[PDB]
Amino acid sequence: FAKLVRPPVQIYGIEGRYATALYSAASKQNKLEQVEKELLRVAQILKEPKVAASIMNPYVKRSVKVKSLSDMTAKEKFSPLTSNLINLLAENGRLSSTPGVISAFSTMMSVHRGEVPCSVTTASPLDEATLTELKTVLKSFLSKGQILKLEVKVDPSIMGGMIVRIGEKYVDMSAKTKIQKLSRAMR
Amino acid sequence: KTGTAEVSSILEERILGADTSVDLEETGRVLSIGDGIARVHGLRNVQAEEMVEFSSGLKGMSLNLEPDNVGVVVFGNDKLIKEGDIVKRTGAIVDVPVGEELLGRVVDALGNAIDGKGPIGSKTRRRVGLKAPGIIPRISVREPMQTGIKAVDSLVPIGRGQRELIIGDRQTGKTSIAIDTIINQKRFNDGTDEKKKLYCIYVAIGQKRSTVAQLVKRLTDADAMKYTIVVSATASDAAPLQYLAPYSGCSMGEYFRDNGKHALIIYDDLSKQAVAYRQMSLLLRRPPGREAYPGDVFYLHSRLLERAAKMNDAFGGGSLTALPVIETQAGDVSAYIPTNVISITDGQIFLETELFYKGIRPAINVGLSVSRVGSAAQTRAMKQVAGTMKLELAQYREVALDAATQQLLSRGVRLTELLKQGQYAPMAIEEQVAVIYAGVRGYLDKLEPSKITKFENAFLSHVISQHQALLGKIRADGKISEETDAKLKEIVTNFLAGFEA
Amino acid sequence: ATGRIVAVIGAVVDVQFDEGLPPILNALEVQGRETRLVLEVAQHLGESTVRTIAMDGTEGLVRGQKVLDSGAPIKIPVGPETLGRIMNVIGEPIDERGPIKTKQFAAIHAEAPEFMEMSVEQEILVTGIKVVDLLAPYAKGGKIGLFGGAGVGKTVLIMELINNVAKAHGGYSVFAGVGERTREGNDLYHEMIESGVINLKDATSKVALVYGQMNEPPGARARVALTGLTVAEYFRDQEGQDVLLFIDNIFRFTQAGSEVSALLGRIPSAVGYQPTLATDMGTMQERITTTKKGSITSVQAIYVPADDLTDPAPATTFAHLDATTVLSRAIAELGIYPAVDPLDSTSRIMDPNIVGSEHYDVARGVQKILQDYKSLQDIIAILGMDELSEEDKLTVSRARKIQRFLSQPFQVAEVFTGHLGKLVPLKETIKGFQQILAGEYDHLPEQAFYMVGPIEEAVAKADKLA
Ligand SMILES: Nc1ncnc2c1ncn2[C@@H]1O[C@H](COP(=O)(O)OP(=O)(O)OP(=O)(O)O)[C@@H](O)[C@H]1O
Ligand SMILES: Nc1ncnc2c1ncn2[C@@H]1O[C@H](COP(=O)(O)OP(=O)(O)O)[C@@H](O)[C@H]1O
Ligand SMILES: [Mg+2]
Ligand SMILES: [Mg+2]
Repeated sequence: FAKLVRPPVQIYGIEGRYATALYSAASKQNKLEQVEKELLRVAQILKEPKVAASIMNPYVKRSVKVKSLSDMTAKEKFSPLTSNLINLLAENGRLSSTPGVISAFSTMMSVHRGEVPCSVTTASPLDEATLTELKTVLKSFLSKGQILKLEVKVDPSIMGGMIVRIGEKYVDMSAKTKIQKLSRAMR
Repeated sequence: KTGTAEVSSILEERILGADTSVDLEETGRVLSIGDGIARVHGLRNVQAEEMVEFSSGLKGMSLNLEPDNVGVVVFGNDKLIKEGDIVKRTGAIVDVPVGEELLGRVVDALGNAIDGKGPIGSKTRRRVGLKAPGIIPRISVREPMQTGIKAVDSLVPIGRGQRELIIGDRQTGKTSIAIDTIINQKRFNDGTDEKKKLYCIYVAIGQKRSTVAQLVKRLTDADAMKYTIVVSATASDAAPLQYLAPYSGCSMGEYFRDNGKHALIIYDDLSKQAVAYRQMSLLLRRPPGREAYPGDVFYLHSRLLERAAKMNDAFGGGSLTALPVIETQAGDVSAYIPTNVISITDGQIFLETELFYKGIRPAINVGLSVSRVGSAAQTRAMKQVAGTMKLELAQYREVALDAATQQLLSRGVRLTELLKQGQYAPMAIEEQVAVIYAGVRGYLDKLEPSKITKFENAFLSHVISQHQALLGKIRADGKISEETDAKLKEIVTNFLAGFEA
Repeated sequence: ATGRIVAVIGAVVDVQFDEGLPPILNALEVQGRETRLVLEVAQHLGESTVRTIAMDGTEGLVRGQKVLDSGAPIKIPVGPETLGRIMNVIGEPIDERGPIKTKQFAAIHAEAPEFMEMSVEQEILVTGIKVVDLLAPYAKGGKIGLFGGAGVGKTVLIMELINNVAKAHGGYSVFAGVGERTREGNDLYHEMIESGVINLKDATSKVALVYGQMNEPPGARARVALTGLTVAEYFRDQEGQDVLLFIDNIFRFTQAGSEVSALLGRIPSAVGYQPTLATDMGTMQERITTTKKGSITSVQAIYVPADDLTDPAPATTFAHLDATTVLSRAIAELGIYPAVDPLDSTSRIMDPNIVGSEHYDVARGVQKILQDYKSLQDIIAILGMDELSEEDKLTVSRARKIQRFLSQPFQVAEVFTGHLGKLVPLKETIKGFQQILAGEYDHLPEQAFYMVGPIEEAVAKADKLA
């Protein structure tokens, strides 16, 4: 066999085996951005009631579900290596798991420029000066030249503090400083 | 549901264009290896039970065809194989070299020499997975196959085409019956009557390698390696090489049977084959049964011992005799394997481990040894005398100062000591019929029991010399007439007057 | 409809069709072989795919071979023209005498007779053997078992029942060999020629033979007992005659279903058999019945593996029999042939109405003196004979002659010992067990009762050892 390039995330499952085998063929020949723009439009053209039907319907055949898809991917835009991918998903019966392969590929291609975003879950949204200060100290923490994305969630069960995660780091300044008052009891 | 060939090394061949410089019709790769079988991807024109060849030089059998892969049973060790190899398709069912030009060699189970005498020089190849002959071509046995042992040839007679078991515990004299059968054929293979010639095959399964080597000397010492083949898969060989050892051994005997010759094969032993088929079955995750055996152990030994048959006169007239060996654990003749083979073969021979300790050798249990179809095919000279000894060995067995008890307890011990025999001394047929004559006609009833092994070695050594031309009419005419037994009365009663007590 | 072979795993071939899915139990024909490979549809797996079971060796099958649907189940030639011939599993002549020429063809998988067709007649089939006349008598038109280990006499006995019952019969006979020695099947064909039962010049033959032996694949031993059954349904239904049906051995039908049940993808039940073990034996065994048109008298021969009568294969066939003859080896070691267990042999017609009030009373006195002897063997073995009573030195001294009087020299075993084969009538095996249970013969040794016919030869033997 030949060797294959390793993705920087390395997820597992029956959907990770198809997002890795495409990443080992599109990192070769330098086509990692052409497939991504194609894959974000094949997600749109599957979820139509003419086409979402008779792909999960088990009583058609294997071969005529290929021919109804071998011309659909040929006429509109595509003749890359990715036309073999839809041809291979329909042979193995794995055409149902096609949103699983696409959604895995975006995060596998995200990490080529992405940052595994944060989670600040404290309270109601605050003023602008508090937001820009955390966005300009977390930029000092990545040290990788990548413009970090972030999400904010509202959870009032934390009393007055906030929890912050950077990837897989998870600092903590929250109501667990009230649970640290067992030193008055357990001593 | 994850698929064997859903791995990324095979999806990449498909997702990067359907590649042209891979064959995928006569050659394939190896995906995994280590439990015996290998998972070969490709090879889309392979047959079932077709021998393939690895890149290391190992043969392998195509056992199990699937829509993704092929499962190849590997002959020999599986250290030499690596994931990512390339396996070639031979194009033929598993077959072995066979012919007249093998008499005198020591091969392994695949048909390669391991005696260091160069190639074999064969021209024909027969398969190992052929079927037995049907109901029409067979016929009942009629020619006798001599053994040279005084306990076997007169109490459980064998015939050319009859299966016969040899069953006993360890170190009871199992192999030493099978060796004296091969040395006894020296008198027939070196003669002019071609209709009585008989070849031999020995199959050694799971034995030690240093016990086969001390066996081929003993055959060469007695001029018995010029009509004998030996197949050998010893205890250090892999498990598929012990499973396919009796099939390649029987396919070399099927050549002589279909071409008018008579053969003989000794499997030694079929116990260690069934513990090798157990290993390949449980390593394929099959449901075990009694004693953790697979469900088709009966198919293993029936499809092998059904080939040993005798063809009719319109098919050539040859034969094939088998003599398998089963080892029991402490006299257990009610276990799973020694009952699957009693319900196949046409009789038994029992070797007791508690008569081998008392000094009776060969320790043949005369009560439990039977031979059904081979009783009608024996010499009328032997049937005229051994039909009487069958009666007195029965009357000795019920009585185990009274009247009608101390008469049979006297004769019944002189016939037990008459049936002892030294190692590697195969007697002829017409020399047996004089020694069994003196023990059943009532001549040695007066002697002491300890001085009767001395008596047989003195009477035979002289009548072979001074009455040699008068003994040949027993073997030539094949019977004891009214002139021979009146002549035989004077030979013994003149020798007892000269035999110093 | 044509299909492509997709997977070959042992003796189970997978086939994918493209149109026209054939229903279950249909036969298929493989294209491109020298001989005739015929399959048998067993499951539907979805995605237009069946799973078959092959009736011959599957050596040499390429993934992509073409297979042709026959459109119907396996049909064999049936009629009176199949008498005196030999047939294999799929009904081809294997006796090199030409093709079997009949007019109609019958499928293998037929359904059972209904509830309103069962006849309730009971009679007695007198054989001539002292043990099975007295303690477990045989009924005409009912099933008969023969249990035993490996080497006790399940075939020396079944070739004696052919010699006594089937030779003097007026009807037809069918032998079906399922998994036995092929040299034994040659001897049966070559003894019926000399005795005139099968004739090769004219059309007065009386027995057909069906054979699938031990060298056959597992798919061909699991379906040959249905073939020797379908031959004997024409001679009952469409002719109205009294047939005989000897099957030997019927355990190989059960064993060869477990060899193929692992390859079909099932969870296995107890000691290693298939899960559907008692569902498909009752489907086979409820086609051998005496209905309102004719009488099938089946004499089966069942194998007990490792001498264990609690194994699920010889312990689910006990609910399908009328008589029962359990052979044992521990009686056969002492030299008592046939080695029939007296206290384990049962019968259904043993009832004081049908066999009488005199047959029923002597037959229950024999099972009483042989059970009390069985409860003293734990004491005689330790404390010897001199520790019993005086009245209990008479139960022992009488049961040791009834045991030896249940021995008989058979007719087919003349070439074993050289003794003459003896036959007794039913009225004289009642008189022999009255003059022993009463005490008329308390002046004879036990060995004078050994291997004789009726009671008159016992006193003609004790004068020799005088
Ligand atoms: N007729 C005989 N007289 C004296 N000794 C004998 C005789 N036959 C065999 N023996 C002795 O028995 C020994 C073992 O015999 P043999 O090799 O046949 O046993 P075995 O059952 O083959 O052993 P295993 O099966 O465990 O290898 C031999 O060394 C031999 O000396
Ligand atoms: N009536 C009898 N007299 C002498 N020997 C017998 C008798 N019945 C059975 N036997 C012995 O029991 C054995 C039974 O073997 P057989 O009937 O051929 O096969 P199975 O193992 O199926 O019983 C035979 O070897 C035979 O020697
Ligand atoms: Mg040995
Ligand atoms: Mg039998």
